[PDB]
Amino acid sequence: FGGGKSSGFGLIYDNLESAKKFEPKYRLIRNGLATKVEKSRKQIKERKNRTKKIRGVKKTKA
Amino acid sequence: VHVNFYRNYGKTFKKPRRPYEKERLDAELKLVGEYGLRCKRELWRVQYALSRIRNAARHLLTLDEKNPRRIFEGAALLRRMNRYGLLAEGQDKLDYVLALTAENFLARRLQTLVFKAGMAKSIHHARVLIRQRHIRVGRQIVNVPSFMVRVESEKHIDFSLTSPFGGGPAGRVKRKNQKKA
Amino acid sequence: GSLARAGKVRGQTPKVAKQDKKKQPRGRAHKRIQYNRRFVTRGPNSSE
Amino acid sequence: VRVSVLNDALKSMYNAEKRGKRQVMIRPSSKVIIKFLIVMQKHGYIGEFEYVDDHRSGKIVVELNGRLNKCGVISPRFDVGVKEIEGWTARLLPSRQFGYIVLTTSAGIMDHEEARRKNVGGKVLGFFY
Amino acid sequence: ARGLKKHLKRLNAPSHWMLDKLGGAFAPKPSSGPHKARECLPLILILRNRLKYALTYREVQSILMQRHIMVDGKVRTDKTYPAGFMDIISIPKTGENYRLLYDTKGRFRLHSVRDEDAKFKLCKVRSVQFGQKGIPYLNTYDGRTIRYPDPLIKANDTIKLDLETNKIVDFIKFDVGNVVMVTGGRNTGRVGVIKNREKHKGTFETIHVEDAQGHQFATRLGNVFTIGKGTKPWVSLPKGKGIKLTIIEEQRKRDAAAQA
Amino acid sequence: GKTRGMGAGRKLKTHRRNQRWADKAYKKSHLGNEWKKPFAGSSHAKGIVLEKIGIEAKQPNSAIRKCARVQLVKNGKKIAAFVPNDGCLNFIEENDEVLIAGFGRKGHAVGDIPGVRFKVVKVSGVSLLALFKEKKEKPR
RNA sequence: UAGGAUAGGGGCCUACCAUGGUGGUGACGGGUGACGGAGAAUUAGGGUUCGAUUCCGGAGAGGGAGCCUGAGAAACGGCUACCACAUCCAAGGAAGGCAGCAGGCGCGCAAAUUACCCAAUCCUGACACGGGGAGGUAGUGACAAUAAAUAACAAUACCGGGGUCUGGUAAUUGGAAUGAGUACAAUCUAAAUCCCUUAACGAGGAUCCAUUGGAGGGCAAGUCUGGUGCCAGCAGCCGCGGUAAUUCCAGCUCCAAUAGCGUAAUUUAAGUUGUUGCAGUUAAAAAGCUCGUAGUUGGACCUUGGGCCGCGACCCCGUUACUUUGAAGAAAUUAGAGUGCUCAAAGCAAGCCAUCGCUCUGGAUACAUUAGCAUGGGAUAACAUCAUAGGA
Ligand SMILES: [K+]
Ligand SMILES: [K+]
Ligand SMILES: [K+]
Ligand SMILES: [K+]
Ligand SMILES: [K+]
Ligand SMILES: [K+]
Ligand SMILES: [Mg+2]
Ligand SMILES: [Mg+2]
Ligand SMILES: [Mg+2]
Ligand SMILES: [Mg+2]
Ligand SMILES: [Mg+2]
Ligand SMILES: [Mg+2]
Ligand SMILES: [Mg+2]
Ligand SMILES: [Mg+2]
Ligand SMILES: [Mg+2]
Ligand SMILES: [Mg+2]
Ligand SMILES: [Mg+2]
Ligand SMILES: [Mg+2]
Ligand SMILES: [Mg+2]
Ligand SMILES: [Mg+2]
Ligand SMILES: [Mg+2]
Ligand SMILES: [Mg+2]
Ligand SMILES: [Mg+2]
Ligand SMILES: [Mg+2]
Repeated sequence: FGGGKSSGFGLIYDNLESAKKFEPKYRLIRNGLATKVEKSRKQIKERKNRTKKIRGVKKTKA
Repeated sequence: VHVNFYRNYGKTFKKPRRPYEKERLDAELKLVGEYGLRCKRELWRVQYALSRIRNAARHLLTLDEKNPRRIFEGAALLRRMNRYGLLAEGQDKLDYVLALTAENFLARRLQTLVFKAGMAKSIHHARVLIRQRHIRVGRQIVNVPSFMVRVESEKHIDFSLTSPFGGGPAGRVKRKNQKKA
Repeated sequence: GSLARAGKVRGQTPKVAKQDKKKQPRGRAHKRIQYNRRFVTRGPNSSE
Repeated sequence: VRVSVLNDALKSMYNAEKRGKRQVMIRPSSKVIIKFLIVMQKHGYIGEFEYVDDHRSGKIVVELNGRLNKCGVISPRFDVGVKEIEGWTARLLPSRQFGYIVLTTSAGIMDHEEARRKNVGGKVLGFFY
Repeated sequence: ARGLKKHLKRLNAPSHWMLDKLGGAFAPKPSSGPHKARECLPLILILRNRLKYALTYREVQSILMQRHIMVDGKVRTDKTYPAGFMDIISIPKTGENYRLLYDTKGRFRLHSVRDEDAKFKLCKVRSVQFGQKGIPYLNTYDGRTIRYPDPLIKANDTIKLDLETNKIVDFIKFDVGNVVMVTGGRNTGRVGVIKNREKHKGTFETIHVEDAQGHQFATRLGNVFTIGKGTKPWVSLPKGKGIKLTIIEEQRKRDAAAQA
Repeated sequence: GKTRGMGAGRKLKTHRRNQRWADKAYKKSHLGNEWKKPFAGSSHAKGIVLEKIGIEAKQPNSAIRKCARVQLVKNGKKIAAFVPNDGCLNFIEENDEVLIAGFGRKGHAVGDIPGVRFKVVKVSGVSLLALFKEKKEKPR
């Protein structure tokens, strides 16, 4: 309040492989080290139920 | 369950039992005008805080001077009253805590102390100055006029560095006027 | 009884418009005005 | 019948003190009344008292000095812990500066201040101030 | 309910965990293991809330799945593993070893220990009796069974266990005059010597303990843990040395520290 | 006198239990007859305007109070509800929704109006105060 | 008593046997708009009322009943049947259970989006990875709660008061100030959004316009003006209204609270339920009188003095209440220690000259009836005895 100063948290990884293994995906996406896969959770749920109604390899075609 | 349901909250004031008593209305208005209060609730909450402090002090006075709770909690209460400027140095007893009035608490507001420090021409000018973000306590600007100022923070009440009265740039009114000129 | 006279007087009363007056300060300033009037200056509404 | 001899003793003393009498006779006598009278005498609220042996329940003749405002019993003898002494004194005593509540404790019959000094609770006999 | 509870509501968590009220709806329910759920400190708490190595649940999982944490010499990957009193927590990458002891306020504190001192724990004997084949066996309050114990060892004894070899290297008989630490109740974390043992038939047994400065306290037998033969404990103690302080003396210490 | 013995707790408690029924407020609360009232323990009730009526005031006063006869919807009970605010009877029509409330004395009749403990507060979803002050209009 | 059954005790069930068991210290029955508790409101003390709801315990999944699987279910987002509803049908059948989340009818005085997400907390699986309407995020949301704008200053003019000095007044006259709002951007965030921060913009009748109730008394404020005229209406109560209405309908003015305020069970007020603490001659209230069981209440009496050392001590196989101390009595709530979320309601954080780190950082303590366990005390009191002591 009143400006002039800010506080936050910072991590510095010793190497890029450590970061890609320990860092949460959203922060990597923020830093450009990963891509945001655009999905709808609800659509996944509906497709999962519809496919659970089916048996075999024909599940993928439903 | 919602975790937010566990956050505590409480009321800061009570309304008077008798709403239309001349003497009480006059006394409240006198205090409000003397300290530039926005309504009676600002004085009622100060009375509420004084009531809780007084009740605590009275309850330790009704205990032995060797009761380890009275030694501990009375020391804490005296520390809190000396910290906020409500008690002098000679007044180093729980008895003097019972003698405190709402005037003592109202005198420690940032509005009152800004007015008495010479930074403002009136108590109301002090109120607007604080609400306009021109006042900082230490390095922290305070826009809350009911701010209770400690004695260690009294000498650090100063104009904000971002304010036109504290070395900052001119406000939008002045700048617009010079741009017109 | 007879319900025909419901609204008699309020319908008979001639309509008088409210004067467009200045607003009074609102909040702390209003308390300042009241404090000045009754502390630095017959009842408050005496017909003098 | 006589249910509490202490009540009769204290009420007779109170009536005599109000009447301005300088001597009051107590009958029957009992160890609790002599123990209450000793507390009273120790705090200076009465003078000499004399136990008269009649080969029965005795008699006590007490000198009165005009310093009594009231003495009475509490019936029943409610159990009073050390922590409830404050509430009892607020209920029965004129001020926190004067007055005494008499307790019967396993450490003896004593006033409430002395009960606090030894941290002993008990039962309330009465009061005087 | 129709079976075991899998969730611990955060309000219902042990108070010595010092979990905050608004951190979530849930607390880590300790897994079954050597110590009781209400008397343990789970590994996730040690790693995230105490040592600050991890910042989240998932980060605790990442640390533990790297096999970086050994509890009493053995790698644990369960986050809710119930680490308890006298347990050795070692991280053989930073080279640090911790003994889970109690501070005088009843809260588990990670006490740094030397490499040699991390080679043993102290266990309290729960019972001695004959197992199958008539073989004598010992069991402790931290879930260990030791066969062929020393016949001089009885119930309520404290045995010194070498984690490397998994044998009793020494033991202490529960006697009057031995320094003890209270592990349960309001005197948890208090250290003193036993002055007398008051026994009552058919009910719990009361132990009278007096600390070094002379304060006397009493607690049940199930809450007493012998830590040394005589007045010298076998392990190192936290900074308080088991000497509980009244709030007045704590305020005195705070005032002195602020004045300095 | 009254019983004072240390062992007479039951006597005192039973006597207080029996004597509390003499107090009118206690017996009104704990008899269960308030569930047989038209409102059945609720602050407000809705009802149908059956017919507009005018009932005379008490003896000292001379006025026609112009109440309304309302059939409640929750239980079908017919009540008489007063219509305050001069001229508000014209906002009341037969077969029109009204929200009734208590007349302020807890089922006791109020003022010079005999036998009326209910007032009309809202008609057709619009408060009577708004219609009096012309802040809103009654829907058609 | 002996079996059977059960994971195991047990009339849990069976066979035989006996006649018991509970009850004015209220059994049994009835009512509850009764889930219990932690707790909540109000409280000088004592108390009164509430406790569906996020923590603990219990119970149910339309109503009953019965089961399979399984370590764990008499499971219902498992099955079987009946009752009640009810869906699709090609009439042959088939499928059911929102008191999960959202949403919809209905009921009502009375209560939100058919949103996003596993990033947090944590749980679960073969599992570091999947999943989670748990849970979180946003939306609606004057339930409730916290802080806090709607102006400040100066000069003229007036009124003043104390010519001068100093005060209050004006849609006067002036420049200052600023956030409501808008918005670059950054920050926020799982992604967004809000907040915090901040360019540019953003006040004069600063229309960037505060309301809700009142003005006879209770009870603060008008015996101003117009209208109505026992009508209309107001009025919690007392009352007002019939031509001069301090009360109705209005205008003006004033008053209270104020971003709030009005209206329609419970606490206080109520010492009008009274244990503390009320009454009973005449206001309501001593049975017509006496006996009498239970209950309640019960006279006095028993190791005291004394000194010494030194407030402790010294010397000359009956109970219980009561009291003292200790251990327990979840957390949250309450009280309370610390701590400048800008204040505050909060939260359980944080602080340190700036530190590749440190302060073992903190994350106290008190309260907690009754009943239970243990320690000391024996004055008071209760019960049991208490001249075959026939004692040793
Ligand atoms: K169960
Ligand atoms: K069985
Ligand atoms: K049997
Ligand atoms: K299974
Ligand atoms: K998650
Ligand atoms: K997982
Ligand atoms: Mg059997
Ligand atoms: Mg029910
Ligand atoms: Mg409940
Ligand atoms: Mg219900
Ligand atoms: Mg609900
Ligand atoms: Mg539950
Ligand atoms: Mg079930
Ligand atoms: Mg249903
Ligand atoms: Mg079922
Ligand atoms: Mg379902
Ligand atoms: Mg289920
Ligand atoms: Mg405005
Ligand atoms: Mg008045
Ligand atoms: Mg008027
Ligand atoms: Mg009376
Ligand atoms: Mg008569
Ligand atoms: Mg009479
Ligand atoms: Mg006696």
